[PDB]
Amino acid sequence: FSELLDLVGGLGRFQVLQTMALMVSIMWLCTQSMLENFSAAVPSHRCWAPLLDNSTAVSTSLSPEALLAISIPPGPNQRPHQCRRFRQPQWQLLDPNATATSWSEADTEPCVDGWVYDRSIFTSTIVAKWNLVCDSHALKPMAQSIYLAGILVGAAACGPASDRFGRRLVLTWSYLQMAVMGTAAAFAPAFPVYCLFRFLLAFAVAGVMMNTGTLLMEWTAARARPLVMTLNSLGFSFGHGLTAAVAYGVRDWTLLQLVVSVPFFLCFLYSWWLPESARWLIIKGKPDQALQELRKVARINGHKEAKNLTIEVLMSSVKEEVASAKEPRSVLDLFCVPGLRFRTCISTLCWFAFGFTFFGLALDLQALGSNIFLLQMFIGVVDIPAKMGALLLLSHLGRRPTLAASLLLAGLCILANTLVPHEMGALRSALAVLGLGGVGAAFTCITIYSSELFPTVLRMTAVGLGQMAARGGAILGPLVRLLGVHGPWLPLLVYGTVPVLSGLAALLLPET
Ligand SMILES: O=c1[nH]c(=O)c2[nH]c(=O)[nH]c2[nH]1
Repeated sequence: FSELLDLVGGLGRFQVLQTMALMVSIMWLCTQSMLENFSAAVPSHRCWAPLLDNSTAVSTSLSPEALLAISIPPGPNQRPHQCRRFRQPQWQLLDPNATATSWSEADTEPCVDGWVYDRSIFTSTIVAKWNLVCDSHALKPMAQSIYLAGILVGAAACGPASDRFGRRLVLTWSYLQMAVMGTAAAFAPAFPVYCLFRFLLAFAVAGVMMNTGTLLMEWTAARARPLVMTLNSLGFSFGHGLTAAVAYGVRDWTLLQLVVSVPFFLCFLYSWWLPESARWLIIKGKPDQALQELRKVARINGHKEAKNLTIEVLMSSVKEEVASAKEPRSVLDLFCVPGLRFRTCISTLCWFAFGFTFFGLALDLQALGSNIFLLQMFIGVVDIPAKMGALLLLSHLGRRPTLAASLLLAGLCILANTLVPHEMGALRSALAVLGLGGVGAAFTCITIYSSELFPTVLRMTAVGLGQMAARGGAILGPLVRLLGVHGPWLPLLVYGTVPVLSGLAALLLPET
């Protein structure tokens, strides 16, 4: 096919504009995923109580700090209890001499009158709106898990739709669906509907993710394909900083979710403008339109060959592939052929390690550091140079030497969080971010690597399987964090255990 791109211009204006346009959409799409750190942030909270919150209460010289000890028992974390209150005011507890036995456990009651939340950092969050705390606390990681399962099912549905209707035609409606479903999620009346809308949003997120990359590859000459895919990957790195900026600017979740969703109505329009994938139209029985798309791109690049491209030349120049790639085949065919079976096994373990380790740690930054906005931004700041170095190593050594080394180093950095002492907070945050950056370098490496390992028709299906495995690990992520009832030691050890072994296994994969 590349002989035709050589007539159309393999790296001209059109590829520049296409890369820019898709990079922007990928940035906003990344904000859509990372938003959970800010839309669903858990403000500190306590039970409503008369002496603290009754506006009709008789005034006294007692400070709020004293009334709080009079009204809320001490929690096991040595802070005011977040799920209990005193049945009757403990005036006796005002003195410092009071024993722990002064108030009986039977004097405590749950938040009968509801919770009160800290408004200082965020004006509103879903946790504050639907009381996803105490007995309901599990619902937040359930929301994240449902979002990731939505991505998984969307990856399952994208491939067939992409091949049946075209790359750009699926991408366009994925943009529209993201816009509409995010706008609706911003206004959901109750938690079940919010989860429903987030799920239907992730369903389209998956299609955008896959189609943008596939359509970048299918229009770019091979000599610069890795560079373009690296830029498409850096879209997410910049999306991290964009998320930090918007979350700093918009402290209300109902407004933040709307703001990060509206841009996709604009992305819709430019998705309409773009051309459908020429190779797809050529192989899928529509050269008559592939010629029109080709000469559209030629006009944009300014080539004279618009006078040369003709249907007979088009049919002649792709004879080999048109004569052989006539068969659609099921997903399980990736596992039926002996060679593709092993390629898929190793690539799937690599994708699983990426998705597991990254999405386990990237969505709970409130535990990793004292400033969630800055810590969110630092993920992009560290991911940029990691992915550029990944590109350089992938070019000057190869795909195989880069993948294994990146995963091993990221695994080591992840594990180090369990060996540095708890009190050295800054170093722990630094190492966590470094591990995330190494996993990002492995993400870029494998994205390029596994797109080469599979044939023309099934490339999209192979990448979809990669997405599904990575999001299986991602779904296990929040549940691995629900395992945190035994303390943070277990989740971090779990996250660190996988990537090192996945890297050691990666070395068996053939170079491409
Ligand atoms: O390197 C990545 N960083 C991300 O923040 C992100 N988000 C996502 O869905 N895929 C990726 N990949």
